[PDB]
Amino acid sequence: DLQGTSTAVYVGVMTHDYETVSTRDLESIPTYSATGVAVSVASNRISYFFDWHGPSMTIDTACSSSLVAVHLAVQQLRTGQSSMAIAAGANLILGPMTFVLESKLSMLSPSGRSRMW
Amino acid sequence: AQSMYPNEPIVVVGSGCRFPGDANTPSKLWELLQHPRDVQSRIPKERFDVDTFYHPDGKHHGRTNAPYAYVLQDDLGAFDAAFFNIQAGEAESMDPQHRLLLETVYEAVTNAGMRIQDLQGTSTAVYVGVMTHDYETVSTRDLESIPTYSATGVAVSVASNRISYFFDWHGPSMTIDTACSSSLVAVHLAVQQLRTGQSSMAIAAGANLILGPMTFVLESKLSMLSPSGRSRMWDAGADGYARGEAVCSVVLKTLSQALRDGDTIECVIRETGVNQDGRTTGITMPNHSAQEALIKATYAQAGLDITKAEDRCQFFEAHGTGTPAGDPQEAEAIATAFFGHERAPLFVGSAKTVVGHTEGTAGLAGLMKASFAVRHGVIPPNLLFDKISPRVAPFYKNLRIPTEATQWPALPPGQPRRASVNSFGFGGTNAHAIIEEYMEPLSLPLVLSAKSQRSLKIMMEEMLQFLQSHPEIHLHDLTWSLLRKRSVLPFRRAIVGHSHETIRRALEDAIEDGIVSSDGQPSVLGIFTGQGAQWPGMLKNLIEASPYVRNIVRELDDSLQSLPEKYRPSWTLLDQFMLEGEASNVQYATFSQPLCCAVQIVLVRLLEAARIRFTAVVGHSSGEIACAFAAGLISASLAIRIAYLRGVASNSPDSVTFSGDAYHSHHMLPCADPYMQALEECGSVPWYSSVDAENRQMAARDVTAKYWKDNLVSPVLFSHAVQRAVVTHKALDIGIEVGCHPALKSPCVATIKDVLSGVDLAYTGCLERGKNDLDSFSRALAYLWERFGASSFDADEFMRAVAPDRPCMSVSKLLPAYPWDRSRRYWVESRATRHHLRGPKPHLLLGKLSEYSTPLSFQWLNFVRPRDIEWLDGHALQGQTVFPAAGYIVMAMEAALMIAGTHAKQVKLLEILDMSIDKAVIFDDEDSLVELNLTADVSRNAGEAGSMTISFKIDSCLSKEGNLSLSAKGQLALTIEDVHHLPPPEEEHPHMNRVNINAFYHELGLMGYNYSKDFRRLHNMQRADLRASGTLDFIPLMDEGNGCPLLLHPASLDVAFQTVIGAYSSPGDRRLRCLYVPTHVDRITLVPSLCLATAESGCEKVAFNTINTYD
Amino acid sequence: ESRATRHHLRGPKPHLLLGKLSEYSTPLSFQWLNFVRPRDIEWLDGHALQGQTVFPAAGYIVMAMEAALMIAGTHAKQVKLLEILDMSIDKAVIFDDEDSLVELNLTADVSRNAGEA
Repeated sequence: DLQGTSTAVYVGVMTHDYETVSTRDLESIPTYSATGVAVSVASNRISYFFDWHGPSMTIDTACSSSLVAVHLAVQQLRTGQSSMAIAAGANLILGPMTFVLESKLSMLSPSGRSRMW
Repeated sequence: AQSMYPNEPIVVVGSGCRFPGDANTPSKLWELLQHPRDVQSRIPKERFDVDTFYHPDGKHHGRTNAPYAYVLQDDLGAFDAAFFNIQAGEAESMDPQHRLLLETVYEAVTNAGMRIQDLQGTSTAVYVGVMTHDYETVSTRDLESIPTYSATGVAVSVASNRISYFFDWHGPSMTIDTACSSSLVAVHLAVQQLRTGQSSMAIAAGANLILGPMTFVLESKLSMLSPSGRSRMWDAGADGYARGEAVCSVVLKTLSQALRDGDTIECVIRETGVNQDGRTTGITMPNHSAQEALIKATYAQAGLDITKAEDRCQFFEAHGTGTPAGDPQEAEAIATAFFGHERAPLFVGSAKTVVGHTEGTAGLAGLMKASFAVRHGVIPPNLLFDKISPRVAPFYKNLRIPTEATQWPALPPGQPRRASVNSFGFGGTNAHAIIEEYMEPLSLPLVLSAKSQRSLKIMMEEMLQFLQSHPEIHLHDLTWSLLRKRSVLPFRRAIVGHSHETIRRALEDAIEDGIVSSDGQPSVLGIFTGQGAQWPGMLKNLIEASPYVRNIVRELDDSLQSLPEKYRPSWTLLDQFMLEGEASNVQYATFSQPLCCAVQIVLVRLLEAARIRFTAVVGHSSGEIACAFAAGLISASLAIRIAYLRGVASNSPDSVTFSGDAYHSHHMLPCADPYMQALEECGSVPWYSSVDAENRQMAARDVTAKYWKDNLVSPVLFSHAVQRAVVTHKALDIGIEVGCHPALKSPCVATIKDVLSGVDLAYTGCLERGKNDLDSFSRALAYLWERFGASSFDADEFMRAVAPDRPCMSVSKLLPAYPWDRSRRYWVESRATRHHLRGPKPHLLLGKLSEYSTPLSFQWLNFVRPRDIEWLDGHALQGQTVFPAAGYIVMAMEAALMIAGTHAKQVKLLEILDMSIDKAVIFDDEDSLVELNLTADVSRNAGEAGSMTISFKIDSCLSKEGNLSLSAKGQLALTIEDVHHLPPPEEEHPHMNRVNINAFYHELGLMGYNYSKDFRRLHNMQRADLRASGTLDFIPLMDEGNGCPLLLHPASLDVAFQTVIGAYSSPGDRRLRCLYVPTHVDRITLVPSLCLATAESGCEKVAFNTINTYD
Repeated sequence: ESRATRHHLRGPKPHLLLGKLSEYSTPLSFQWLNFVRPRDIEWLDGHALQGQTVFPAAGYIVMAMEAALMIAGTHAKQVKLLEILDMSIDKAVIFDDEDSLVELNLTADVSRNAGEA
């Protein structure tokens, strides 16, 4: 039903740990690494698999990335150019690059939990 | 109008560009685009030595086939961190993409004619399109040495978040990533945001920088990059795209918003549709049907009919990456959208041919190309287009690729030039934008500012050079743009000059001086010069130059005519003394009084026209009358009339001037009676009288003729009036001596300091002693601005009142961009990371030397697969392709060579000792990758003794899931020099049975040795008495990346090893009943000079002797 | 999981005075990578020469002995005796400030693995 339609995609990812992990050693990089780890492909490949023709943004506004993608999907749907919009987000802990980067600023919680307020 | 479209059209008010080929500004970018040059160049070593990663085979492991890119000539490490209040650590942490984005956004804001303060705290939006985060993978490749602020400096989202943070903006800050289309998709999002009205302004920016080979290797793995190094759009040479560096910032606003804000429009983004390719034949493969639908929907949403030529665009900035398959799809999509429903052709020009494929900002690069083309009405050419691609010819019937700066085609009247921008990112996210040109149906001080005094001096120098280059530009427009349409910064300096020559000389004087001010304050203290301070020829320049001053002079003439016939006319000094060149002396009361009064009236009227809020303190005589006018309750005509009629002091606590044998004495005591009597029949701002002390400082009793009489009879309490005004308004910002300055500067400022103990307020005089009136007024405005920013006065209103004809055009586009300090280079070249980006050539059989390799310890890292090493398929054992045991020896000898080169030594002799092959390397398939790590520690660097002992170990791992294991080890004893060694070969054995080489290799294959092609290479051999001798091919091997020959082709050394087997086993005798592989060598000794000489001389066919000692 | 990348993500504990063992380290060849700064090593401020904080010459010996321990553990061997021979300190390490990072790379090639002997 959605195959070939104008369904939109808006993916919010802050971390690309795989792209820095799989590509840390330039050797052994697989042939399709560019499209497999490129951030934009996060949404472009979703649309490609589902044959969708709506906008495919891989948003990155840090922690808000996914909600910003939700906002963009809302705008697209209100425009009426997309009968459907996938507001998605993704964050995975595949390498310590992000962990070291954030702990350098003490952003991460040493206790290991987000003790709200 | 052009704003009547179904969706409000977005307009590019400004742009900031850092494009390759010195295109560090929109003007240079346009000049390059319409006059393209071979911008592309070999990747600079400062970025990364691509020769360390180059290899003809794009699919080669850890290599890139594209050693060229359209790289920026700017040193991206340089950055004006002080400008953005960024610490050195954070600046080093910052991704150069983010830094250049900040610089380009500020450049566009300047070009848009918008001040940081004006946009500070507003809801301006940001949408940044970046595809590559090379810095984040480069600065973070070595987790050690990572700076503290690395997370926020390299995080992609910060690309936009930091722009907004620096500019204090509150609009959405998206760092889009749709691959090549990222920036154009960001433009679309900005368009949507602006159409929602939630953001008065939106920065649609993009950034792609070549800081590391990660992206290059990734893309070359798919052959996406162009090995030729250029994006040959729709050309038969289409073999990919050439990566380009670019950081583009485009300021976007609603057309109505821009017009009401009066920003210099570049082009109108009528509509920006975004679509994505479906399940195409591959993720990278674009879909022509999807792009055609995108174009059709974009045109429909703009109220434009695709079929109709009037609505259809004349130019189409295409993705045009030179991809072998993407370009035909794009051409088909364009042709079907604009044609196929059936005659001049439609022009299609891809910006990626000139500035290269800038990836994330490729969309914005094309957008800038289309914008400049539509604005200047010139279709820029495409540098790389020699012959139409055969796959593109079928869809090229109705399309033309311009190779020259072709002029825009014919247009219907009233139809703006229309161009299209298209950008396809791998994955298929296609962004299409429709752009249209906007139809467009006394000198202010030249103010310059910077965040650093050095930057301000560079600003002055660049402005002087620009003026020398652009003397034609109107001075009023330039000054107004620098005042209202330009940001104000803590370091300030304002120049004074009537005309371009005067402004240039004043710029030179300011540059010589170096005096610059440092770091909502419009209030001023109106100080009025009294009688006796007048200078010859006051207002002559203002009257002769400013028509507004001429109208004020007409008002003064009317006031003169208003005098009763008893005294009318007090001879018109306005036409008798206020003349340039003559400037006759004026001290007589009849002329000195009205002259000074008119001077002060004109000055205060001009200041009010500049929207300067006043707190008025009266002087004496003409000063008193002019101040009474400044209160806003007395008409100017009445004040000048009173001054004309009268024509016929405690300055400070420590300075007084009591006149006499004059005014305020018995001399004028009776003379003021007729003056008061005639004044009775002859005629909102805080105002403080000095004739009376705080009692008649009122808004109703100042009009009484008695007060006017007392003006000339009472001792003026100017000090007391100043005290009252300053103490009452403790928040006073500055005081201006309105009139013939200097008359009260020292006493008035001393009074201000005394009243406000130890507090010195700004002082200014708008008409200097015997100086040009224009220069004096401009200097007063300069003081006001340098002290209190743009809030000091409103230049727009001043130009509205002064010289209404030719309203100032915002020429900030033409003004030079802010000169960034660039004194310090902010980068994170971790020495391991630097040795990764930089380093030695990727030596064959060894790969790239490890980042953590010393001159004493080395570890060459390689992932050998047989197909990459063309000759490695020959050495096959039991069918499996086995890395030759001689391969380890060749690798060790090459490691010895590289070690000697590191120490600058040259190896006269190369010995190996106690070598061992612990584990043979087995290649499952020609594409299988086996890691080889040749560690080498020089245990004894004795170049003083002419020797070098090196312990080497070739570690191997047959699979990524396996552990690293030893494959070979041993020692290398090198006899070296600071820049006959071997025994002569034994006399050939007398009797030797000829060996049938083909039969010999057949027998070996029967035993298990599947030697093939280059590894056979045994011209002849003859064996006897356990010995063998003959001729073997010393085939040369050279690494193209390293550009030098190797000591040994492992094929030749493995053939030499096969000589031992031949001596042991004759062909067809089956003595070699089991497959023997080398497992230990007591000593291999090679003379590198002779081997290199044989390899280069072409006499590869060499002789050999071997003794099968143990059998 | 490129074996170098795997040894980066995985691997031995980050031994003090040595850092993390290099991704390309064999049971026969080792290269411990570290970026020593005095404040991270609480005790390193003590050894100051001419005012400058200098990495102790005994620090290199301790690092070498710990490298020997890790090598023996890699081969599962336990060191009954630990000898150093012909050691040399070619260049002293000078720390400009307690936050200054100085890279230390302890390469170690076991020239003779004679556990049989």
